Amino acid sequence: YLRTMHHTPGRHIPPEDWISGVHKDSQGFNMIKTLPINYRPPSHMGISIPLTDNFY
Amino acid sequence: MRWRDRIAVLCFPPGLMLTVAALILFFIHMGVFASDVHNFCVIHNYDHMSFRYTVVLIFSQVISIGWAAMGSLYAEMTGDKFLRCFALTILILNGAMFFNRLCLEFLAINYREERH
Repeated sequence: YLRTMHHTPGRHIPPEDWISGVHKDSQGFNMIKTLPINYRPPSHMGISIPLTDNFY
Repeated sequence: MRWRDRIAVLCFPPGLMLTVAALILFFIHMGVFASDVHNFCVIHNYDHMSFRYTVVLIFSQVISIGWAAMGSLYAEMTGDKFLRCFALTILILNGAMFFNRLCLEFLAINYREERH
């Protein structure tokens, strides 16, 4: 029940700014992306023709 | 009636061959753009477009512009006013198709596939 596998993200985003969402990449870039409601990732056909069946 | 009888018997002065050869291309292009702007807009179908031929369409439209230019000057070098008021539109006519077929591309840019 204890043997597992874990991936360290390697990005080191603090939890507090993760809640906030405006963490800065030492230049001005946004660490954290807030997905739009009812988002679905694109399909092979086009960035705007989704077909995944999974919702975020 | 002399004008048609001559060229009915035999071939044509150079300006007529090229210029009209761009009128068919203007229609062959006017058809496809219509269907593509049909499918993108009315039946809202994104499958039956171009994007399998997005290069040959644009390539031809360059030929269809260039050929109008070469044919136009020959008419203006001859100076026939009937041709002169004719071809100049066909230069600008096909100039309209190129600037429209180019905005349909930057519109269906998030609908074609991916390359980057």
